[PDB]
Amino acid sequence: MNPVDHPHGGGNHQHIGKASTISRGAVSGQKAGLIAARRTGLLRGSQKT
Amino acid sequence: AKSKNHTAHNQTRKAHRNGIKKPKTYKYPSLKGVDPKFRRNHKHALHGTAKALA
Amino acid sequence: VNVPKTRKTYCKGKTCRKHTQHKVTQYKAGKASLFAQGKRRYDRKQSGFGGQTKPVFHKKAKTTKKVVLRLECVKCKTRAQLTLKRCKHFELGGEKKQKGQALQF
RNA sequence: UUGAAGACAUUGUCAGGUGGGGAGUUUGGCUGGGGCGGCACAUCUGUUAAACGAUAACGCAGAUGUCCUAAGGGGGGCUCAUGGAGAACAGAAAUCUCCAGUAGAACAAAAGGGUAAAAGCCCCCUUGAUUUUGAUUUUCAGUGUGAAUACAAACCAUGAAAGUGUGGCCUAUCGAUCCUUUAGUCCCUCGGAAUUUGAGGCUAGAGGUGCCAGAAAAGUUACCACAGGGAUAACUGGCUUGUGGCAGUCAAGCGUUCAUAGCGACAUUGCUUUUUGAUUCUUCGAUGUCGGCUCUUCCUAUCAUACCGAAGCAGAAUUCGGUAAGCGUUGGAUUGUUCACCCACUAAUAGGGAACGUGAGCUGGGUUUAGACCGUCGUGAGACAGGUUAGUUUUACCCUACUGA
RNA sequence: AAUCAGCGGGGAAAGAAGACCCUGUUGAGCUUGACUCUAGUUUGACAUUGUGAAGAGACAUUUAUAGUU
RNA sequence: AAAACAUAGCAUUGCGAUGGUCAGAAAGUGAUGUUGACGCAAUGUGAUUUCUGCCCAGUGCUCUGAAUGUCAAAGUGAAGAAAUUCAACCAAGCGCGGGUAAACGGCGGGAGUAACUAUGACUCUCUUAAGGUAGCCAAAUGCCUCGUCAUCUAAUUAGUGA
RNA sequence: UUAGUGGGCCAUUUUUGGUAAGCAGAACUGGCGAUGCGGGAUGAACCGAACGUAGAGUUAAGGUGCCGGAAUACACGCUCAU
RNA sequence: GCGGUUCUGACGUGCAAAUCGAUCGUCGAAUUUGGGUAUAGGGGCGAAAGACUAAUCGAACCAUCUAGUAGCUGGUUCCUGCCGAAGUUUCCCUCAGGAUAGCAGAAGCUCGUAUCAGUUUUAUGAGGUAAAGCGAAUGAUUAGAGGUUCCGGGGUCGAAAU
RNA sequence: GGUUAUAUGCCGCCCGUCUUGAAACACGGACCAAGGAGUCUAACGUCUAUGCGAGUGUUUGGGUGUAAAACCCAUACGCGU
Ligand SMILES: C[C@@H]1C[C@@H]([C@H](O)CC2CC(=O)NC(=O)C2)C(=O)[C@@H](C)C1
Ligand SMILES: [K+]
Ligand SMILES: [K+]
Ligand SMILES: [K+]
Ligand SMILES: [K+]
Ligand SMILES: [K+]
Ligand SMILES: [K+]
Ligand SMILES: [K+]
Ligand SMILES: [K+]
Ligand SMILES: [K+]
Ligand SMILES: [K+]
Ligand SMILES: [K+]
Ligand SMILES: [K+]
Ligand SMILES: [K+]
Ligand SMILES: [K+]
Ligand SMILES: [K+]
Ligand SMILES: [K+]
Ligand SMILES: [K+]
Ligand SMILES: [K+]
Ligand SMILES: [K+]
Ligand SMILES: [K+]
Ligand SMILES: [K+]
Ligand SMILES: [K+]
Ligand SMILES: [K+]
Ligand SMILES: [K+]
Ligand SMILES: [K+]
Ligand SMILES: [K+]
Ligand SMILES: [K+]
Ligand SMILES: [K+]
Ligand SMILES: [K+]
Ligand SMILES: [K+]
Ligand SMILES: [K+]
Ligand SMILES: [K+]
Ligand SMILES: [K+]
Ligand SMILES: [K+]
Ligand SMILES: [Mg+2]
Ligand SMILES: [Mg+2]
Ligand SMILES: [Mg+2]
Ligand SMILES: [Mg+2]
Ligand SMILES: [Mg+2]
Ligand SMILES: [Mg+2]
Ligand SMILES: [Mg+2]
Ligand SMILES: [Mg+2]
Ligand SMILES: [Mg+2]
Ligand SMILES: [Mg+2]
Ligand SMILES: [Mg+2]
Ligand SMILES: [Mg+2]
Ligand SMILES: [Mg+2]
Ligand SMILES: [Mg+2]
Ligand SMILES: [Mg+2]
Ligand SMILES: [Mg+2]
Ligand SMILES: [Mg+2]
Ligand SMILES: [Mg+2]
Ligand SMILES: [Mg+2]
Ligand SMILES: [Mg+2]
Ligand SMILES: [Mg+2]
Ligand SMILES: [Mg+2]
Ligand SMILES: [Mg+2]
Ligand SMILES: [Mg+2]
Ligand SMILES: [Mg+2]
Ligand SMILES: [Mg+2]
Ligand SMILES: [Mg+2]
Ligand SMILES: [Mg+2]
Ligand SMILES: [Mg+2]
Ligand SMILES: [Mg+2]
Ligand SMILES: [Mg+2]
Ligand SMILES: [Mg+2]
Ligand SMILES: [Mg+2]
Ligand SMILES: [Mg+2]
Ligand SMILES: [Mg+2]
Ligand SMILES: [Mg+2]
Ligand SMILES: [Mg+2]
Ligand SMILES: [Mg+2]
Ligand SMILES: [Mg+2]
Ligand SMILES: [Mg+2]
Ligand SMILES: [Mg+2]
Ligand SMILES: [Mg+2]
Ligand SMILES: [Mg+2]
Ligand SMILES: [Mg+2]
Ligand SMILES: [Mg+2]
Ligand SMILES: [Mg+2]
Ligand SMILES: [Mg+2]
Ligand SMILES: [Mg+2]
Ligand SMILES: [Mg+2]
Ligand SMILES: [Mg+2]
Ligand SMILES: [Mg+2]
Ligand SMILES: [Mg+2]
Ligand SMILES: [Mg+2]
Ligand SMILES: [Mg+2]
Ligand SMILES: [Mg+2]
Ligand SMILES: [Mg+2]
Ligand SMILES: [Mg+2]
Ligand SMILES: [Mg+2]
Ligand SMILES: [Mg+2]
Ligand SMILES: [Mg+2]
Ligand SMILES: [Mg+2]
Ligand SMILES: [Mg+2]
Ligand SMILES: [Mg+2]
Ligand SMILES: [Mg+2]
Ligand SMILES: [Mg+2]
Ligand SMILES: [Mg+2]
Ligand SMILES: [Mg+2]
Ligand SMILES: [Mg+2]
Ligand SMILES: [Mg+2]
Ligand SMILES: [Mg+2]
Ligand SMILES: [Mg+2]
Ligand SMILES: [Mg+2]
Ligand SMILES: [Mg+2]
Ligand SMILES: [Mg+2]
Ligand SMILES: [Mg+2]
Ligand SMILES: [Zn+2]
Repeated sequence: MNPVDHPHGGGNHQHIGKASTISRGAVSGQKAGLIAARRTGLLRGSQKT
Repeated sequence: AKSKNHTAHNQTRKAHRNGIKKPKTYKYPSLKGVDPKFRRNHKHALHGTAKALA
Repeated sequence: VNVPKTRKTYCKGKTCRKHTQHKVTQYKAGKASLFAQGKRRYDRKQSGFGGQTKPVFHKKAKTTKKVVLRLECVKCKTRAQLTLKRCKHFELGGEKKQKGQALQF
């Protein structure tokens, strides 16, 4: 998309350009990407407690 | 864009239209900048000359 | 620059009107009162909506301040102020210059 | 009515944080276009500067945002740079001595000026680097600021004294209004009347604006808008001709020998406007912007063809030169190309001009709007005279010109 | 003289107060670690708000004091 | 009209309803929700096959992590005639410390060294977190550049292979 | 007391940058701008000369073969260029 | 049927403010479509082009605030008479603009041949440019000559040698 | 002799505009009529005329009227002293 439509929009290449992890205290219009993420990247292991 | 910076062209012609007036002289110029000690006395001297032509 | 902690200079005090010995200190501004009329007006102007209502200086140029001396007369206690020129280092009753000594390594 | 929950939470008001999600706004100037750079933006020295004064350019060579209780003030004594000749270790250079020494030294810091019983060096005493306000010079509007000059009224320092001293030998070294704060008078005011706090005034300073007469301020736009500008860039044209291109003169050499058949170093005179710069005069209420295709005509600095001269011309081939532009000067591979390069034919594959001829003649490959990808750059929006792909080519029936009627 | 069919050299032909470029103390779309705010959200306090306990800590190295959080 | 978007597939993030994401000036108000993790919401990459390296210093996100740094209003204490002044206490946040790259992103330089020379497996160094692995290439990414070699052609700034 | 102006430009001489420029920048004066008229064919600025309306005379600068008003005047030389 | 690739064909004051012809994509579903219905402007809707939202879109249309502001462009209406400029100074977020001084007009006023003057003369100052100078200071610079090293160095004797 | 049309000699670019410089290959203008742009107000500066003068100003209001006129007027207030 273009900048007007989404935080990720725009640029002469498609790219996010700032961290995609967003605070829990962000406001509507900012919460796109990974909200309040404890970590990110490929989970090497089992998810069970 | 760039322009002219300075010239005195035409300025003497302007100055000579209403002439270059010499500054005008009086009998009795101002005692202004004259030494105060002298001035203070000179008052006292002029006082006495009045009280004498009377 | 180094200036002595005392100085014999003219005293304007009505019981002096003559050169007397003075103690020399540096002037320091003084704590801004909250009830100075300008401060009270600023507080009223800043209240409510509208954000910053007065200029806020940013374009600092000088790297020095002028030094001001508070000379207190030792007889009568009258004070006087003397402004020095700008300088980067200022000391009051520093150790005096020795002439003709070996600058150590 | 029945579960849960319970003075917690919820709700209200205020307080701190977070908050380009959103709002508002800003994002200097000068400038051989603008930008980058620089500061020619407040200043000082020498020169430019044309022997009064003034005087420009992004002119030349430099400097300023400090530094100093002495490097300020006064007095005294003394004399410097350098050189020579002498003295254990000691030598080119250590320290001592004599002679010469017009400053060839020093004087905080640029440069210029100034200075010798000093303005330099060393020593003694000090705080005129003070108080009160006026006048004056520079810059100038004869405003301000800065800086400086000479007095007055005090009080001081020094010196036997005359004197000298209101910071630094002189020429630069710096700052309004509002606000705060300090010193001074301990004075004026708080308006119904008092006292005491507090606040407010008057006079003199400091806190600072370097874009230095002094806004409180980040970008992007190729999605772009408006007012304008030929006051100003990107074509042509014009002036110029460094650069490019072409041609002379001289003749040291080369050429077996022999300067000049053919060449030609060191120099030096030109021409040209098919290079590119320089400039910014014309056009920004628009002169359609690369190349090719088509077609005409012109120049000659002649590649070929005609007729000739010269030769290091035996012949053949070739080379240099003259009159000559009458007549020709091509087919292709790659590239948008201009240019280049190769294959090939040929008598020969010369060079150029005509608004870098020619888009209401074409074409539209390039470039150069909006879509998209990559790389580098940028936190990002986005940028790229980097690569890549896709991207509407409008009108003649008028006048002239021309072709025919 | 008056002209007809053609034609695209010229009329710097016509079409639009140049989109390029600069200037303007003229904007707007977009961005951000620009200046100044802001919905929301979060944290505290007071109010809503009444009624009871029990411990464990702080205040004029251990260990005693009386009140108040 | 495309190489752009979508797409299935892959991966990450949040959330157990007193909830996540989102709406509303407010509300006894709404969407997801006739829903409940094989779900809803938010992102990235883009069929299959094969693989998916190293860097947590920065920015971000996140943490039953330390505490006595910073620290509002109210409250508390002291001084004072009082306005007030000063102090102590002091929430979250910041700061300090940990985690996290299928988060934003990043992945340099020099010297020596093998029995022709050359090269450097090897060694030493500098560097802000680390120093480009597997692959692939003058590629729609290479300035130099019409790179060099081969092939394709009489001739190739094109094409293909290296 | 008040208007307009606060883009200038050219020539001779002095003069800086630049290979130079119908280039950029200063000095003194005169001009053009704001200005016609005679001359330089033509031309903002050169030469002469500055302008009410007319008449006559005389001239400036420049000219007098013909275009074109005015000597195909006078005088001493020089020059022949496919 | 739905679409709209190429001809960069026609047309390009049109049949038409998007058409016509040929050629072409798709043609049983993420298909085409009527009607009803929902979403409304910093809003919607978007398989994403800043697309679409009634020929209007990088923020629709209508009215009003509004004769919005403009240091910028254009225009600014009768005659004669007399006088007649400036593009320079200083300051300004100043450089396409102002203020300021100058130049200009008007009104006069006080007097009436002064005080004067873009001029010469006499007298008397100041000046460091043109020229000149360098067997004068500073700096630059060509050539020999003579002299001297209690020392520089090449040649060669020379215990070594002022 | 005037006027007018024509002829002849010589001369004569298109106005308006911005501009150092316009006939310009700078802009506006096909033609004609009619309309079409320094105004009014509050408060002011200089100058001039007029009235009165250490004062001056009747007009808020009142009185009166042949009725928005004209005529008459106390106390204030303004400016000045
Ligand atoms: C920087 C600080 C403040 C500054 C000054 O008060 C800023 C003011 C100036 C003014 O007139 N009006 C304003 O609103 C801001 C000043 O004098 C300095 C010494 C000290
Ligand atoms: K983006
Ligand atoms: K300018
Ligand atoms: K200028
Ligand atoms: K509660
Ligand atoms: K808040
Ligand atoms: K925000
Ligand atoms: K430039
Ligand atoms: K002054
Ligand atoms: K300024
Ligand atoms: K902006
Ligand atoms: K040349
Ligand atoms: K040009
Ligand atoms: K143009
Ligand atoms: K041929
Ligand atoms: K296409
Ligand atoms: K917009
Ligand atoms: K991802
Ligand atoms: K990291
Ligand atoms: K991190
Ligand atoms: K004026
Ligand atoms: K003016
Ligand atoms: K004239
Ligand atoms: K003439
Ligand atoms: K004459
Ligand atoms: K003729
Ligand atoms: K919005
Ligand atoms: K409509
Ligand atoms: K709107
Ligand atoms: K302007
Ligand atoms: K001389
Ligand atoms: K000399
Ligand atoms: K007649
Ligand atoms: K105009
Ligand atoms: K034009
Ligand atoms: Mg955004
Ligand atoms: Mg893109
Ligand atoms: Mg963000
Ligand atoms: Mg000017
Ligand atoms: Mg200047
Ligand atoms: Mg209040
Ligand atoms: Mg508030
Ligand atoms: Mg914003
Ligand atoms: Mg500028
Ligand atoms: Mg100045
Ligand atoms: Mg002079
Ligand atoms: Mg001294
Ligand atoms: Mg003055
Ligand atoms: Mg100064
Ligand atoms: Mg009271
Ligand atoms: Mg200034
Ligand atoms: Mg021009
Ligand atoms: Mg035109
Ligand atoms: Mg045109
Ligand atoms: Mg044309
Ligand atoms: Mg020839
Ligand atoms: Mg040419
Ligand atoms: Mg051309
Ligand atoms: Mg065309
Ligand atoms: Mg062409
Ligand atoms: Mg043409
Ligand atoms: Mg193309
Ligand atoms: Mg494009
Ligand atoms: Mg016909
Ligand atoms: Mg034509
Ligand atoms: Mg035709
Ligand atoms: Mg325009
Ligand atoms: Mg643009
Ligand atoms: Mg401006
Ligand atoms: Mg704006
Ligand atoms: Mg299409
Ligand atoms: Mg895709
Ligand atoms: Mg896959
Ligand atoms: Mg508190
Ligand atoms: Mg805490
Ligand atoms: Mg990046
Ligand atoms: Mg590798
Ligand atoms: Mg490669
Ligand atoms: Mg390639
Ligand atoms: Mg290849
Ligand atoms: Mg081929
Ligand atoms: Mg190739
Ligand atoms: Mg004016
Ligand atoms: Mg000006
Ligand atoms: Mg002007
Ligand atoms: Mg010029
Ligand atoms: Mg003019
Ligand atoms: Mg002529
Ligand atoms: Mg005749
Ligand atoms: Mg069709
Ligand atoms: Mg077509
Ligand atoms: Mg047609
Ligand atoms: Mg786009
Ligand atoms: Mg109007
Ligand atoms: Mg309007
Ligand atoms: Mg006159
Ligand atoms: Mg200013
Ligand atoms: Mg103009
Ligand atoms: Mg001289
Ligand atoms: Mg001189
Ligand atoms: Mg000379
Ligand atoms: Mg007759
Ligand atoms: Mg004529
Ligand atoms: Mg012009
Ligand atoms: Mg004209
Ligand atoms: Mg022309
Ligand atoms: Mg115009
Ligand atoms: Mg027209
Ligand atoms: Mg019209
Ligand atoms: Mg009319
Ligand atoms: Zn005293």
